[PDB]
Amino acid sequence: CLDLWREKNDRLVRQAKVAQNSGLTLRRQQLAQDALEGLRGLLHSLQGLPAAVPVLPLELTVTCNFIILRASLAQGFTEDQAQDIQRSLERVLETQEQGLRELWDSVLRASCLLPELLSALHRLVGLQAALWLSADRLGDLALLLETLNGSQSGASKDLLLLLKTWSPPAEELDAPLTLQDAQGLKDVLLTAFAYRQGLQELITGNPDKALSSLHEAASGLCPRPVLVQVYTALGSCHRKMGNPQRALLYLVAALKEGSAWGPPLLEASRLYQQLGDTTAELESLELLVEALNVPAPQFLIEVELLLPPPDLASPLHCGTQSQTKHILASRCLQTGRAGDAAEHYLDLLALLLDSSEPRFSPPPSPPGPCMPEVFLEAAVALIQAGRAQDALTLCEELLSRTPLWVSATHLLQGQA
Amino acid sequence: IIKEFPEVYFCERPGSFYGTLFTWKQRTPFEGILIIYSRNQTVMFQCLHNLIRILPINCFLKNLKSGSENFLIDNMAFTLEKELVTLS
Amino acid sequence: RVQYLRQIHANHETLLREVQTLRDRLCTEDEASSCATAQRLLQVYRQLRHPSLILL
Amino acid sequence: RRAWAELLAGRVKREKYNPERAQKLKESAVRLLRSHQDLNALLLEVEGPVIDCDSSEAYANHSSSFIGSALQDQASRLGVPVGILSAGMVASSVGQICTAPPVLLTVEQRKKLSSLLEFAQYLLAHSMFSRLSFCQELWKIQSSLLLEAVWHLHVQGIVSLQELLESHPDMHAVGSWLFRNLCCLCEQMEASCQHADVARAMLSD
Repeated sequence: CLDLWREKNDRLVRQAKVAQNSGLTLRRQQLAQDALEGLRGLLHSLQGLPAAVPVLPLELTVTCNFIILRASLAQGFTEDQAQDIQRSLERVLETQEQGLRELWDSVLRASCLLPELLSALHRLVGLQAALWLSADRLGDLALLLETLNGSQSGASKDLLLLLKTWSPPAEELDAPLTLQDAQGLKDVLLTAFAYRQGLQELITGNPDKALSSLHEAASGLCPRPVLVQVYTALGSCHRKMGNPQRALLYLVAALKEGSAWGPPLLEASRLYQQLGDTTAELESLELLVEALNVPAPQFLIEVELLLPPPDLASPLHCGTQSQTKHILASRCLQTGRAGDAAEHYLDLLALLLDSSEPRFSPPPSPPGPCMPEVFLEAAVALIQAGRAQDALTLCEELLSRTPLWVSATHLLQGQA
Repeated sequence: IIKEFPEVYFCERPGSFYGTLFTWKQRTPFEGILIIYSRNQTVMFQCLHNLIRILPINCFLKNLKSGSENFLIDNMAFTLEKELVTLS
Repeated sequence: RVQYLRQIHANHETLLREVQTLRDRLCTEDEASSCATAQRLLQVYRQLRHPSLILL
Repeated sequence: RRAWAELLAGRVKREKYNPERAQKLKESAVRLLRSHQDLNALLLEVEGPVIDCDSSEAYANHSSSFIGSALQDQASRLGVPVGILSAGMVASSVGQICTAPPVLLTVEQRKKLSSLLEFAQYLLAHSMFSRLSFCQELWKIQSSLLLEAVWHLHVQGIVSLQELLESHPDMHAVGSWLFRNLCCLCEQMEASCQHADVARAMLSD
C-alpha cells in the first residue's frame, strides 16, 4: 500500500525532473500536467484515510511537491495552497480549528514532540514563508520563525537573522523524493528578502542601509539577472550617496554579465543628470532606445517568483520604447537640442498614431501626459527647429482629431 | 583552514574522505577553479560525485593538465607577439 | 629579393595588430578568455607554420 | 491629410536587434562608461585626500617588479583592471615631462621618458597594460604632447601611430593638431643641421 504510493511518488518525481531537464514547450507541459493530475489523485486518495502516522511524512512531501509544481506552473502563488496547508495541518493535529498563526505554533509544539518528519515540515514552512513573503506577511512571519527557533529569539526582530537561524534539520536520508529541499529553499528566501528590504530602504532614501543588504544578496544564491538588478541598485545607491565614479563600475559590471541593460542605461543617465554630463546622458539614452527593442522556467521554486514587479519609484522600472523616447526627446529639448528632439518626437508620434498593423504601443494612462500635450511639445520642437510650415500641418491635424490646448495650438500656429 | 596557509581546506569528515586536501579560487565568479590533493584515485572521484550533485544545473566541470585557460592563452599570446615582432 | 620581403612584412603586420587588439580585450575582460579565442589563435599559428623559416 | 503626408514617419517601427548588435551595443556602452571615468576622482572618492609616486609610495626605488606588485593592490582597492591604472598613470607622467620645463624636447626630458617607457614594455610583456585606454588617456592630455615623444612611442612600440590616429574621437582635431605641429617643426629643422637630423627622421617616418 505505502509501497505503491511511494513508488508513485518517486515515479512522478523522476517524470517531472525529466520534463525539467529535457523536452519542448509541448511535451514539458504535457508530462507536467499528467504528473500534476497524478499527484492530485494521489493526494486525494491519501486524504481518503483518517489520520494515521506513517503516512504523514510522505503525505507532506507529496503536497509539498504538488504546491511546488503548482506555483512553478502558475508562475505565481494562490491561497488554494494555503488551504492545502491548513488541511494538512488539521489532518496532522487530529492525531492529538482557529487561525494560521495558532495552527503553526501548535504544530511546532506537535513536532517538538519529535516525530521524524521535521525535514518535511521545514520545507513546508519555507513554502508557507514564500507565500507570506509574496503576500508581505512579515509580522506574523517573524513570530512564526521565533516559534520555529527558541522563544529566546524574541528580540531578534530583523527577519534576516531568524532566516539565518532557521536550521534545516536533517541530511534528508533515504526518503520520498522531492523537487526541492530546505537548503535550496533557504537560499532563495534569504536572497529575496534581502533584495526586497534593500529596494525599500533605497526608495525611502536610505542608500547606506541599502548597500548592506544589496551586497548580502550577491553574497549567496544569485542568478545572473538578479545580479544585474543588484548591481544597478548599488550604482543608484552610490548616486544617492554621491559616488558618481563608483556607480559607473557597478553599472559596467551589470552591462558585462547581463543581457538586459535598459535599467543600467537609465541609472547612467540619472547620474549624468547628477554630474551635468548631459551629452553622456543623451547618448546613453539614445543607446537605451535600441537596448529596449531586444528580448526559461523550471519545475521548482526560483528567485523570480519572490520578486515584486518593477515599481516606478524603484530605479529598475523602465518605460516602453515610446515612454522613454518621450524622455529622450524631452530631455533633449530641455538641453536645447530642438533639431534632434523634434525628429525624436516625430518618430514617437508615428509610433502611436501609425501603429495599427504591428504590436500597438501601450497607452500613457493617468501617470503619463495625455496624448494632446505631446502635439504642443512636438510643434515647439519644430518651431525652435524653424520647421514652421510643418508645425502648421501638425496644428491642422490636431484640430482635425478633435480647452487650453486649442488656444495653445492657435498661438503656435501664429508663431509658425 | 590553516591560518598561515589559508588557501587550503583540509577536510575533517571522520569517514572516507578524511586526510583530503583542497583549495579554491574564484576569478570572474562564474569561472572558478579548484585543486585536489587527495589520497588515491577513488577519493578523487567520490569528491566529484558528492559535488556535482550539489551544483547549479549547468555547472560544467572539466579537468586540467597543462595550465588554466587564461594563463595558457596569455602564454601563447606572448610568443606570437615576440615572433611577429622579430619577423617585423 | 625585396618583393617577397615587403609582402611578408605587411602580411605579418596585419596579424600583429590583430593580436594586439585581442590582448587589449584580454587585459580589459572585454570579449572573454572563455573559448574560441583558443581556436582563433591556433588559426594564426597555422597561418604561420606553413612556409615557416625559408632558409636561403 | 497633406499634413499627415508631410508628418508621417516610416522608419518608426522596428525589430528585435541581432545578437552581434547586442554585444556591439553592450561593448560601446561599457566603452563610454569607462571613457567618462576618471582616476584622481576615484583616488579621492574611495581613498582619502596620477603619478608613479602616488602608486609606489614616495620614491622608494625605480625598480620594475616593485611598481607592478603595488599596481595590483591599487586595482584591488579600486576594482579597475590594472592595465587602465597603468595607462592613466603613464599618460599623466608623460604630460609631466612634456610640460615641466617648439615641437621637440631633449635631454632629461628624454631620459626620464625612456626610464619609464622601457618599464612600459616590461608591463606590456606581463600583459598588465591596456593600449586603447592609453591612447584615450593621452587624448585627454591632447595638447600637452610632443611630436618627438609620440614618435619615441611609435618607435619603442608601446603604441603605433595608427592606434593613435584611429583612437582620437574627433578626426578634424587630429588633422589640424598635426598640421600646426608639422608647420612648426618645418620652421624648425633649418635652425641647425643637428636638430635637422632628428626632425628629418620623424618627418620621413
